[PDB]
Amino acid sequence: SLLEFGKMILEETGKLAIPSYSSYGCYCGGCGSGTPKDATDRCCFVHCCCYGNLPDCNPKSDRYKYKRVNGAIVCEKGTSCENRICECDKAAAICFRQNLNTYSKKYMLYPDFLCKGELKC
Amino acid sequence: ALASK
Repeated sequence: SLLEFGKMILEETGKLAIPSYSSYGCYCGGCGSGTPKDATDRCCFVHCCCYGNLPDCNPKSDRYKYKRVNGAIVCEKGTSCENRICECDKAAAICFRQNLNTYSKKYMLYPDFLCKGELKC
Repeated sequence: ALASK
């Protein structure tokens, strides 16, 4: 659920999910269409695509448990949806941590019309 | 905010 994901992001990047990653680029938050603007935005594109492989699950509201084993993120045993949702979130957090260097405030609150809608997952 | 999208 958004609760776990937002906490995972804070621990990793030090930034708060909202408003740092809630409305960034074309795919972070109201991800929908367009060409990802940068690395961080690609992180969200792939994340959105990751949730897309789980049609009968509910990523926003289903809670899963996870632990830290010396900085490492470990998804604990839960239901299939919970295990797979955690794996998707875990990737995004690492992806975000990997592209902090190129995170640009220039992309916060990015306008809709500027998204050239075409990347198939 | 914190707890969401």
